Amino acid sequence: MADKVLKEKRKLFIRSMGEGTINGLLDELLQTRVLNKEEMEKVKRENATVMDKTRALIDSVIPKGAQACQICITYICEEDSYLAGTLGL
Amino acid sequence: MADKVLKEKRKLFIRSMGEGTINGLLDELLQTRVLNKEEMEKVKRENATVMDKTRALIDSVIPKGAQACQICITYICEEDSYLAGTLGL
Amino acid sequence: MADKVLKEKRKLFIRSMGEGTINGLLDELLQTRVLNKEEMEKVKRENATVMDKTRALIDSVIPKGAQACQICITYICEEDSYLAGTLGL
Amino acid sequence: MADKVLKEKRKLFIRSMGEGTINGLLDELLQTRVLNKEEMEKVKRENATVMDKTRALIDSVIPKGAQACQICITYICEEDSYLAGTLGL
Amino acid sequence: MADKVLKEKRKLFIRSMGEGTINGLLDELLQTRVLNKEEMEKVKRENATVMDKTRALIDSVIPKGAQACQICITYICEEDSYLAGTLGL
Amino acid sequence: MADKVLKEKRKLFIRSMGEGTINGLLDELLQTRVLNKEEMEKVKRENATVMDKTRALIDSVIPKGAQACQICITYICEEDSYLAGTLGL
Amino acid sequence: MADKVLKEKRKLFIRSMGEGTINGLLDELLQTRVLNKEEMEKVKRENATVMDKTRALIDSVIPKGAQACQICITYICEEDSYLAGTLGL
Amino acid sequence: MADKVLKEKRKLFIRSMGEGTINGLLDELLQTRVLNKEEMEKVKRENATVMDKTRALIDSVIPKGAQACQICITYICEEDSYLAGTLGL
Repeated sequence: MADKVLKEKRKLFIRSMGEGTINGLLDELLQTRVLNKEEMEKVKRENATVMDKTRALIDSVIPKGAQACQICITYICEEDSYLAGTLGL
Repeated sequence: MADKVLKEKRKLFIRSMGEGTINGLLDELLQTRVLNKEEMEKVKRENATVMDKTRALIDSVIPKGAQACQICITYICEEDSYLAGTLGL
Repeated sequence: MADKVLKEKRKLFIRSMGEGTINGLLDELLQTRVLNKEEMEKVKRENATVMDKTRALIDSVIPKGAQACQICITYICEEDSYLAGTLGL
Repeated sequence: MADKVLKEKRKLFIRSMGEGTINGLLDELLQTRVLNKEEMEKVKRENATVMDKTRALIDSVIPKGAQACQICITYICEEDSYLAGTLGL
Repeated sequence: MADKVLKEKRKLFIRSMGEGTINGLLDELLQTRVLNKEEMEKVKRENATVMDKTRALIDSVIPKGAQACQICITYICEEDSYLAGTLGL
Repeated sequence: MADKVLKEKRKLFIRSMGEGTINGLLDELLQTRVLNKEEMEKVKRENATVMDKTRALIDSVIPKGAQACQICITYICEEDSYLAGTLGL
Repeated sequence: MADKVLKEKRKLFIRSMGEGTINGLLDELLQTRVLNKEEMEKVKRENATVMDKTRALIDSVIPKGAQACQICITYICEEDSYLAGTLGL
Repeated sequence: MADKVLKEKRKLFIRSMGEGTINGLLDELLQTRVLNKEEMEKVKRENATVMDKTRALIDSVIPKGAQACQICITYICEEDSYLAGTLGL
């Protein structure tokens, strides 16, 4: 499932992802109702660097299960194909 | 019945619960008068990690009976449907 | 009285109120001497999201009595009429 | 005298006192030499919630006599007029 | 001596000093080796408001003796002459 | 072995370690399954200063054995070569 | 001799010691093997105020002879020269 | 060595260095692998004033040793000769 894949690639995700991808993924997750306004604002406002934002986003998304990680994987593949190829997914 | 269901899923609740869901559930339980101000303050301020907060909340809610557990389950299902699905609710 | 009204609508205030309203209400409460400088600074500086700020402000204002909550209600009605209508004030 | 008044209002004090007022009252009591450094440190660091801090402060101040209670009452009246009014002082 | 003066003006110091003066005084105390790196980091990172920072700094400086308080008084006089005149030193 | 080396360099580690290095080392230890989520969250959330974080991390890593200290030493050497040379690794 | 000096300066040590100095002295004593891990954890976690920590540390160090007290005196003189001068060391 | 020099001139560095020098020195330190991407971004993004940036940079560079401070000193001498002459190095 997608949760194991996302757990296996955590360091690469932290070291590779940028701010525009963070914003787009947050918008997609809010649209799909995986996250609510409070969680999104906690991710955005409580962290200053993009590494901390990625860390918080991954730690928020993984416990939700495989159906929540599949949305992230599909969005990244469809919108960040170069980053998706670098990440091996 | 709701209390037995909440007892059977304690470990999953501890391992899967997030901070935003904790805050929303605390607000809802305060609104329904299941918990008072002092209990919510003890939950929030005496614990540093989200696992400790979830542990304290479950240990404070289960003894209250089945009607408080039903309120908790209903709120989680209506507001955190992905977590509710991964928990088996 | 106003304290019961403000206690009955706590969740709506938490989910509905924005940062500009927080700043204006804090200025009004400081001018009316309901709060002092230390309380305002703890509301502003110890919280990162606006939900936490609203939570702290309500928890600080409710115990002061009905005369302190009436000031908040009047300010919201005269300055945020759309939000006041949504909240039912 | 002030000690009897503070004794008959213990529950209201516990349920209504805030953190900023506690900090200011501790500063005033330290300045007036009613309490020493160790007592204030035990009040601050051995309690996590504001209710516990208020409980400890009242239990430490009442045995000292009427003058120590009068200092607290005067400070609260001069600096927290809304709380003083809702407390019946 | 300087320690008695700093003990007699604790409330005024807490209520009057700002963040820039705190930063300058911390730099001066680190340069004079009155405080070490750990104490300065503990003052800065464990307090959110400037009142808490001033409280921690005064409580850390007073026990060191009169020679440590003289450095603080001299720095404040030479760098914050308006605040020094307000404080009466 | 690596555990003895980590025991006899504890003070240097506490006095020299930085926050970014701790974040990277925590990510590496989570990836290698030396630590789980609860221990990492206790290290990150229960300590406010970098010295306390380093102290907690070292006290959590040493009892695990030589094979975890080896992972820590290897990561530090490959990622913080200047700090590794200063420490004597 | 060091043990007698530390025994006749106990009140000054209790009233003048700070938390950063306590942490540094604990690290030094653990490095020199004067104390083991259990004693350090018992000093740190069973006391809430710095006065209690100082009392526990002094009562743990004095019965171990003159070398253990000399180590503490040397560390304090080398790292806390202002406090050492205040204490007459 | 250079680390002692940077410890001695910390206040002058904080009060004398501008933003262009910060940017150039950060680029040089990233090129020489004294700092990594996370530390550089943490210095840049979590501080608003140039004094805070200089403070963070010095506190991050000093613990790395003398070979990391010599790089900074050499870069400042080669690129900011007027500032280097003012700093006396």
